[PDB]
Amino acid sequence: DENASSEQRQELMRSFNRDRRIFCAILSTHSRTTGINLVEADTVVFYDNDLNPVMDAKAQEWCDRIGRCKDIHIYRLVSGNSIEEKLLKNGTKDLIREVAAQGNDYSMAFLTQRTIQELFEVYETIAPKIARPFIEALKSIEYLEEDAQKPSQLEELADFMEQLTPIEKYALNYLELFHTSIEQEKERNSEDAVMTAVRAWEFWNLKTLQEREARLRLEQEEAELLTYTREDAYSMEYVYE
Amino acid sequence: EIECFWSNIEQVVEIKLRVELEEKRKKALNLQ
Amino acid sequence: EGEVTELTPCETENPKTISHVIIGLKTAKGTKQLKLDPSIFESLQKERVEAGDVIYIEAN
Amino acid sequence: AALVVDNGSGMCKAGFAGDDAPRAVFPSIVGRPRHQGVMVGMGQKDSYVGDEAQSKRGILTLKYPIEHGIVTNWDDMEKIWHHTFYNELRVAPEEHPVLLTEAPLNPKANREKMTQIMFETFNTPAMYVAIQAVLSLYASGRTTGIVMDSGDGVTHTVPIYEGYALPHAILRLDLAGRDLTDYLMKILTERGYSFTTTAEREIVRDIKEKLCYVALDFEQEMATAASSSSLEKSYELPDGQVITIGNERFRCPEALFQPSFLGMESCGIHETTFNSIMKCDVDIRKDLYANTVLSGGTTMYPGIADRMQKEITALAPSTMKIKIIAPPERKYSVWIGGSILASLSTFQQMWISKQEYDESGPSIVHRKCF
Amino acid sequence: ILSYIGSHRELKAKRQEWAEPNSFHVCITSYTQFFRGLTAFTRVRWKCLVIDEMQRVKGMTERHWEAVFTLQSQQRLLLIDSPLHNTFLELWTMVHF
Amino acid sequence: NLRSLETYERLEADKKKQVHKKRKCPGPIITYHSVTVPLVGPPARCSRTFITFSDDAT
Repeated sequence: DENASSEQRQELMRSFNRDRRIFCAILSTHSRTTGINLVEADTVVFYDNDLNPVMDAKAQEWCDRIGRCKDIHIYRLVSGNSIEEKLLKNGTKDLIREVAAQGNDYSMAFLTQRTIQELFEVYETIAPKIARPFIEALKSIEYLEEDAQKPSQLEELADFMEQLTPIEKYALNYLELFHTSIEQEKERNSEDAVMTAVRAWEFWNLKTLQEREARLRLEQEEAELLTYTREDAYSMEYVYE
Repeated sequence: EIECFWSNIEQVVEIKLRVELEEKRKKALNLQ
Repeated sequence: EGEVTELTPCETENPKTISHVIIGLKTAKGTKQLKLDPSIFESLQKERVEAGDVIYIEAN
Repeated sequence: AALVVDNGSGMCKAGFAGDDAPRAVFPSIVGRPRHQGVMVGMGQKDSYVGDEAQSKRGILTLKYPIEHGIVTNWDDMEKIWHHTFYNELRVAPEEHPVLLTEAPLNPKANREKMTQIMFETFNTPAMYVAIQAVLSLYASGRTTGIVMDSGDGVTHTVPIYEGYALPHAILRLDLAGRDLTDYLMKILTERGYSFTTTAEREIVRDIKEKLCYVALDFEQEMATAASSSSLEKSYELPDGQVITIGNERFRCPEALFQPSFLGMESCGIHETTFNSIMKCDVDIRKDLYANTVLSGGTTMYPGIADRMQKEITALAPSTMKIKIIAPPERKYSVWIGGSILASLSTFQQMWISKQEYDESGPSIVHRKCF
Repeated sequence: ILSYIGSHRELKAKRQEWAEPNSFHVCITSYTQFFRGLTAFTRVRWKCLVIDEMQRVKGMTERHWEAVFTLQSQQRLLLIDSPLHNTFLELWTMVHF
Repeated sequence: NLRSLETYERLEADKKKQVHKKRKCPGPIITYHSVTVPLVGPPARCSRTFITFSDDAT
């Protein structure tokens, strides 16, 4: 949103581009998108249309900037049988042109009954100077709704770097010098080795269990019993019924 | 445990490089 | 079911790793060794089974 | 803080765990007066150690207690340890644990003798023994690979898997900085510069350390030196005489790759490394080729890493990724690795306590150190 | 690539590397730093001069154009994204460029 | 330059190696593991369990 600082905006966009798992990024059209250069997304959905022509133009230009590297599909959601269909058809350009013809004071302008009927009967580029009072009207309305509701990072790292032990500082210098060794991890396609090792182990286990069964057979070939208790020999009489 | 130590130091190096890159980008933007 | 005579785990290399838990059970008829699944080690320590303890193990 | 002592054949490095460099580095030498009778009467010490012995080399007989990485004189080694603790570190060994380094294939009897000396003579509270090559690997942030360690008296190639050295694949080469210094002395005598004294031997060592380098192509470098004098460099002797050194700059270190220069039938360091890797399991050879770390003072020659890379690429299969790692501070890799190991919180439970030694004897070192 | 960005001390250090043959192949600098260091750029024999989005640089005076014309370069390239206004001054300046 | 450029473009390798780590925090660990293994005398397969202990003490 616009309340996220520029550094936060860059951090969040870099995180979105880096983490391929994030499925959607939701952005405010009023956020200064002009600070986001690269977007690794191929689909843009406009939930609602901005009434400010300058902001709509900025959003369109931004969507065009992303499309320089890949084909993009842009979807505009519009509520049928609502004012949104008319605002999609003609935007605010005709309204601003009509009000500008009556003068520079938008607070005292009156709209023609035909325009009102065309907008509300539900079933050439405008320069920013001409749109400014309209934008100030929009701002005024938004603020009225709001009234209805109503040490540098480098110095921090320097303090942190000063708390590191000498061996940690050496490790820092070593990793900085070996900039070509950021791939120190032995990442390899372990799956193939696992696929072969599983079969080799299954065979080893089959062999070991066969040898165990053979040893048990040898142990059973040996005599099982050679002695019996004194009670069975003399203290009891064997009977059959 | 050694790999864990070196991974932590690698993350610290990443953070330092990121802050220095952001400082350089801010200097490049301010000079205009 | 039977009196436990041994609870030796079977160490192995993973393709300390155990692949089986051998339990020896003794009854008045005889003795049998079972190549039980290694996961039974949790239940053995939960039940505090020791050598010389009579136990029973359901097949399912 | 635990003490880390690197027992090197040529130099001993000692310091406190957690530091980035050893605090004391001095030659591992003990000197005794040549003529006892005259000089004992004047209160002179019976023996000198380290830098004091080296400064009095004109009147002392110098002996190395460690030969080719193996301790041969236990009395002199004990004297070196005493000198280190009381003169170099100026600490009471009874109050600080001490970590000691050992050469590959160190005899069990030597480890037991070291443990006995550390517990009975210095009354150390705890001790640990670590393999020099293993510490060298630790100093580079790696745990699986092969370390080619070439010190002052011996060169070893040690393949290591997840921190464990593979004894069956360890190879030993009795060629190091001292043999190279003697070879440089011989070839300088062949050019006309005569060095016969121990002081002149140390001058030749300084010349070797300051002017020698490893040529990428030995034949091309020899042709360039025979066709142009652009490779000749001048060295000012302590007496002011300036000597000119030509092809000797790269012919001397070439003996490491071609031991035939000294009449030795052994394989070079690159061939030794290749043979050591070939003795390991096929599944780990890929990790060994990508994690070949150079360590030791004899590996400080400029260009040695490139030559090693070229030779291994020519010897290894074309499908294998070859990467030679040569840390800038590789001469202290052993001590740095020991300092890292002794600084870990989990390692504090791996120290051999005096109680454990009293209960199990010196054999506990074999069941606690790897 | 030579990014000609920095303080006067860093720019002096970068200029100290100009004397080495083959030190850099392409030099990138800003318009402000380009005009501020015009004396330094005239001492180098540039193979190709590229000017990008110059139409967006506010304050391009006739003296800036004279400064651009005084550079000895073998080839000059101008990159524009908008059509020229075809004014006499603009066309005369384009001819001189 | 590629290593320099990777300061911006190395979004893939570094993130993959930092996230998909094959190890965890120090201390004793008991790993229950169960994989498909092929039967011996889709293919015929059976399930097998391994239990791994970090240290001899546990």
